[PDB]
Amino acid sequence: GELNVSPFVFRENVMVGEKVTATCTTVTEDAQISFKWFKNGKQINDNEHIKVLYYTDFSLLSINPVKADDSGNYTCVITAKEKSSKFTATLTVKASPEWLIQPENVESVMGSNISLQCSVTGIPTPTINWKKSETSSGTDFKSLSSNAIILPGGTLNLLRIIKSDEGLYECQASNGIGNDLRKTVTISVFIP
Amino acid sequence: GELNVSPFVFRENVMVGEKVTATCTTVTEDAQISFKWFKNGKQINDNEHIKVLYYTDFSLLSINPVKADDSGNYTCVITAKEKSSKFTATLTVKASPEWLIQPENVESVMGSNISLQCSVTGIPTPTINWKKSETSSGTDFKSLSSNAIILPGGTLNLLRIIKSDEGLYECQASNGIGNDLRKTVTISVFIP
Ligand SMILES: *[C@@H]1O[C@H](CO[C@H]2O[C@@H](C)[C@@H](O)[C@@H](O)[C@@H]2O)[C@@H](O[C@@H]2O[C@H](CO)[C@@H](O[C@@H]3O[C@H](CO)[C@@H](O)[C@H](O)[C@@H]3O)[C@H](O)[C@H]2NC(C)=O)[C@H](O[C@H]2O[C@@H](C)[C@@H](O)[C@@H](O)[C@@H]2O)[C@H]1NC(C)=O
Ligand SMILES: *[C@@H]1O[C@H](CO[C@H]2O[C@@H](C)[C@@H](O)[C@@H](O)[C@@H]2O)[C@@H](O[C@@H]2O[C@H](CO)[C@@H](O[C@@H]3O[C@H](CO)[C@@H](O)[C@H](O)[C@@H]3O)[C@H](O)[C@H]2NC(C)=O)[C@H](O[C@H]2O[C@@H](C)[C@@H](O)[C@@H](O)[C@@H]2O)[C@H]1NC(C)=O
Ligand SMILES: *[C@@H]1O[C@H](CO[C@H]2O[C@@H](C)[C@@H](O)[C@@H](O)[C@@H]2O)[C@@H](O[C@@H]2O[C@H](CO)[C@@H](O[C@@H]3O[C@H](CO)[C@@H](O)[C@H](O)[C@@H]3O)[C@H](O)[C@H]2NC(C)=O)[C@H](O[C@H]2O[C@@H](C)[C@@H](O)[C@@H](O)[C@@H]2O)[C@H]1NC(C)=O
Ligand SMILES: *[C@@H]1O[C@H](CO[C@H]2O[C@@H](C)[C@@H](O)[C@@H](O)[C@@H]2O)[C@@H](O[C@@H]2O[C@H](CO)[C@@H](O[C@@H]3O[C@H](CO)[C@@H](O)[C@H](O)[C@@H]3O)[C@H](O)[C@H]2NC(C)=O)[C@H](O[C@H]2O[C@@H](C)[C@@H](O)[C@@H](O)[C@@H]2O)[C@H]1NC(C)=O
Repeated sequence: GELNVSPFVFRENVMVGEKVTATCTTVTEDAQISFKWFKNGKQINDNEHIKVLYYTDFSLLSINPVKADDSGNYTCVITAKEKSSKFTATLTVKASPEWLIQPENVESVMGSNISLQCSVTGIPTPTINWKKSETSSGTDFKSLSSNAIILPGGTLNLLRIIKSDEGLYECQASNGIGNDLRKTVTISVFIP
Repeated sequence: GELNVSPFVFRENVMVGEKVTATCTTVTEDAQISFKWFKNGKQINDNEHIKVLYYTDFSLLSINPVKADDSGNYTCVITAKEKSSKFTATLTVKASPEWLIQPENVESVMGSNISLQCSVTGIPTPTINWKKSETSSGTDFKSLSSNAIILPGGTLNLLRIIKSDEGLYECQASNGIGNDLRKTVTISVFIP
């Protein structure tokens, strides 16, 4: 003779552009209930790419297409004539890397410090690592370790460049979601 | 440009008499789909305490009230004009112990072998253990370990009974679900 909201869960790997549903019902049939949905304690109302379907014994929350904004806790509250119960589940929208500043081919003078921007956006925030050809056919790629500093935002700083610093450089962006972003650029060094 | 059934799960602790739902939808909106539900590869059809609700972008399976028979794998199949996809989740209905043969007060002759039946039903199948008062006020209870054999089905066999075997005996039935079943009986031994 009690009232319990049946637990609901969102699927693990939800990504932007996909569809997300959530179903709220009671554990034992009561047939005298009403529903209300909330995001972070604030009530959700049926419009705006978020649609709430009300039925006799269940309610459906629908988010389509989902954006990164839709992350948060979603709560259903059931009211049956004397008592109200709730259940809350957390939705985390993920996204594969997207380009923000692509790297570029550069031609700079010997002895100069240069920066190569490779910044992306995604959830979780992607990791950027840089590799160099060290062979101009450009099939082999190796990691970088003296005058090469990768700044935390994915920018490669090459200090006091010389002819050996020429070659093909590739930055890789990955957060374990979707496909990785990759882009190769050539660095030329010249005497002024 | 593919078709994936969004995963669905049943709640952990489903018990007989409760209600069970399942929602089938696509990962990405397609709007050109149809639904069919199956239990153990055999199609479910809307009647008989199992009702299937069909809508434009989702379908709902409803089992209310659920019985132990309803355990099994439940599969939703979505068809969109060229391709069909599926998802399967396993439902296991549980139940607290219910009495099948309660123990009884017995009065038997010295030197006889007697059996005390304490058999229950439940899912998972419950464990039965026996305890003796060893004090007729009947507040303290202890386990049993020479002429006391508990047979695997919860029956307590007391061999060659004597006056010391008199007292209050209690069998306990538990499977970790709901409430345990308990029942105390008195054993009298007499000379013929
Ligand atoms: C989504 O929900 C999680 C946990 O789910 C529970 O939410 C809490 C508040 C209870 O209502 C439970 O019944 C729900 O199941 C939240 O994470 C919790 O946030 C609480 C903040 O109110 C934390 O409690 C605080 O803890 C400190 C330190 O002990 C204490 O001094 C405070 O008084 C206060 O009680 C709690 O520890 C959090 N637990 C976990 C597992 O995270 C989410 O809110 C929070 O999310 C975390 C990751 C941070 O970003 C917080 O800044 C944020 O408030 C909640 N999210 C939203 C959007 O509501
Ligand atoms: C090329 O890069 C080097 C070092 O790396 C720098 O990277 C640039 C892009 C900036 O992000 C800097 O903030 C990094 O440090 C520069 O040489 C460094 O210059 C710093 C000061 O301008 C030095 O810091 C000093 O170090 C002393 C001794 O260790 C310390 O006590 C002080 O706190 C002081 O801050 C730093 O040590 C230098 N690098 C190394 C490896 O020692 C280049 O610029 C500068 O070169 C220095 C030595 C001076 O002559 C400056 O006038 C000159 O601008 C930078 N640009 C070039 C080479 O054109
Ligand atoms: C409910 O589903 C589980 C597992 O879920 C999967 O079902 C299998 C068959 C695949 O379709 C997957 O894609 C689903 O996710 C079943 O458990 C499996 O049963 C299979 C029987 O066909 C087992 O495969 C067999 O394995 C032997 C030994 O390696 C092999 O030689 C055979 O050729 C055959 O491939 C498989 O190993 C099982 N896996 C697990 C994790 O249990 C359920 O069916 C089975 O349930 C088990 C507990 C036993 O009772 C079996 O007798 C029973 O068939 C399935 N239940 C129902 C009612 O369909
Ligand atoms: C009271 O219980 C004892 C032993 O426990 C029995 O429990 C009853 C309820 C039944 O489930 C039996 O199957 C259990 O064994 C009985 O005495 C046992 O009798 C068995 C044969 O009837 C003996 O098995 C034998 O043992 C020898 C030597 O070890 C072995 O080589 C053989 O294979 C042979 O099968 C068993 O050993 C006895 N118990 C003990 C502890 O040794 C009581 O009944 C019987 O008492 C025996 C000794 C004979 O006199 C039978 O004619 C008599 O019916 C049983 N009922 C009473 C005491 O009234």
